[PDB]
Amino acid sequence: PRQISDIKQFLEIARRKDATSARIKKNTNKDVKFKLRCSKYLYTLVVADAKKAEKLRQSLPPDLTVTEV
Amino acid sequence: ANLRTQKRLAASVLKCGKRKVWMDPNEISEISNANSRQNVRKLIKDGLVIRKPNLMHSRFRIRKTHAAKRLGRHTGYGKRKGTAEARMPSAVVWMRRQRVLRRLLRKYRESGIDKHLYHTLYLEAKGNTFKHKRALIEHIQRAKAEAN
Amino acid sequence: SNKYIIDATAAVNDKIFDVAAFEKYLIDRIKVDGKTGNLGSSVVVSREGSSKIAVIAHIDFSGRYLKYLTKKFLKKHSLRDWLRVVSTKKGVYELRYY
Amino acid sequence: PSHKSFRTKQKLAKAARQNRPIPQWIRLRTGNTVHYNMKRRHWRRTKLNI
RNA sequence: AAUCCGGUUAAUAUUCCGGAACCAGAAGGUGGAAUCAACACGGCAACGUAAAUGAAGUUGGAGACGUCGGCGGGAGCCCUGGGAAGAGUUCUCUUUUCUUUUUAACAAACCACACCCUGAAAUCGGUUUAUCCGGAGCUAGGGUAUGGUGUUUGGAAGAGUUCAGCGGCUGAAUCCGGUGCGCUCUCGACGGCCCUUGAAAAUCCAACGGAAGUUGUUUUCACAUCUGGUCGUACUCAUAACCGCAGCAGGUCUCCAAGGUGAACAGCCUCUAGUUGAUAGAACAAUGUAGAUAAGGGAAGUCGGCAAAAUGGAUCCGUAACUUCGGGAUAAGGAUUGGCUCUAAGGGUAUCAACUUAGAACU
Repeated sequence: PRQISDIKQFLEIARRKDATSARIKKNTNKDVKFKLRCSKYLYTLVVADAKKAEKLRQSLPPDLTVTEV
Repeated sequence: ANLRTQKRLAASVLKCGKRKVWMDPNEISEISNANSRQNVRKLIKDGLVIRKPNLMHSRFRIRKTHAAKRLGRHTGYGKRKGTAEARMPSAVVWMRRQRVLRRLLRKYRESGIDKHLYHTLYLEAKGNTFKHKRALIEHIQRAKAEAN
Repeated sequence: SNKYIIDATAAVNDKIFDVAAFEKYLIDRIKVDGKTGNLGSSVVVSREGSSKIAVIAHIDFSGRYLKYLTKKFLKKHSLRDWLRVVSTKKGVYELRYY
Repeated sequence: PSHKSFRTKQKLAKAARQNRPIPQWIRLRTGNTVHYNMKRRHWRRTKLNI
């Protein structure tokens, strides 16, 4: 698995056709994990900020399959 | 009647030994009906199959006697079954001693004895002198004080 | 600083144990620094309402020890069979039947 | 052992198939003189020796 | 060449299921990099960087290597101080006794004996447990390389585990640390030993060489794309699955290895796991097999001290003839040993960690 530290990188990989699905994981420390299943790697972005979390979630392309915890 | 198959399944499902598996002796008919791992899991959920706690192996006596032995108990000639070299090797004692003397030795050099004194008090430290850290200290105190 | 509850609402409803036994047994057998009777200002038991046992401790002092002391006098009063101590929330215990 | 050759498993498979009782309708045939399998083998008692 | 975790069956799992990777091969594609100063730059250097053409030929490396001994590092285990969940105990005592407190491959970032640079060292210094090192450049100072079974994060808490409810579901917890002549494995740097010096090859990489060579050329760079046959796979591996004619007290290679006592993988006892299997019952006659003990004597027994007994650990004292000088030697002979309350030293940064010896009483 790969960790992505850049939000726009996460969007770019999500835009790429190899992206298959996305998971949003809400942890007990109010930190969210945006995980993106690609052909080769599970790309994970750890967003500790709430406001950046849902603007990213609405930033995700509508065609992509986003799934709850 | 026979519940050997049920016991082997219960041990595997509960992740313990068959010695730790307990079946309600008043539910033999329903346990015998349970023939799969789904059935055994349902029995464990219902409480008809229980993993028993481990046997008791308390270390209370062991902790108490080790607390006694650190103060100097049970350490007389009537309790020593190995040689002095076996119970505490002289190689370990001298290796610890050399490390202690050398660490303090270069500590004084970096603090401010010099190179010549450090080189003299080192071959002497290797030469079985300075039986402990205090003895090396007193030698350092008398050295360079008789000189100055 | 740290704050603990021992709920006994079922006990006081059914006359199982009373406040006097709760308070006196706690005071008598709280092992603060290995001694009893030295509660001082560090550990004070200040019950509110006739259903609670509240212990305020200014030092590390475990709810497991509260559960320890509770189970002691349930055994002394010889009805541990019908009463057990269960934790509900952080530092709060209470008494359950079968 | 667990490590087998394919040739061994074939011989073992045929040995297993030949180590079976006789069908019952064989015993009812006209002119039948066969009642029980005279070539039966047990795994402890007789070895295949392959 | 390259696979891990969790789950799953009545019986199969590194093979299935879920999730997460990896290897090799192949083609072209996308993004970037070199190039009209054809085949990149930086660093005094060790060498570094995401790339950075290299034919024939030659050469080098890896693969690829004994055994022993201590030393240091890591991992698991053991041990341990608190917290939290249940559970055992509770005449009395015990802020306790026990259990559960878990984190894989893989991915990224991070991390100091050899080497380099300045400088020139005797009043010689540096330094290991172990005496090696230095005008063939020490010490010191600053660098380079090697780099996980380390740390931080992804995987990944949603899993697994523990508990509390509800009729599959809902709540919690799954925490913060220590320690070592400990154990197993492993790694590092060394030391010893040999009239003993302790495999090959397939594969893989590199160098030297310089053939070729506005578009076009290259690109061991980052990405996506596709594929991976055949056979083995149950189970036993043994006081019942093997070989001894047998469900035979025999034999048959090897891996894992908890706590206490103790020098110890000894014996004895226990935890996990496993088993409670080996015709039974009742009686205690002779003889027997297997263990014990015996007054006084102490080898009178016997072919012969055969069997048995006696001695035995550790500490201190003491130790002959003889000798190939190495031994003899634990020679022979003496003394001492519990429990408990104490001090005395021996380490690390006022304070922490750790068994190891010397006494002193009292009993």
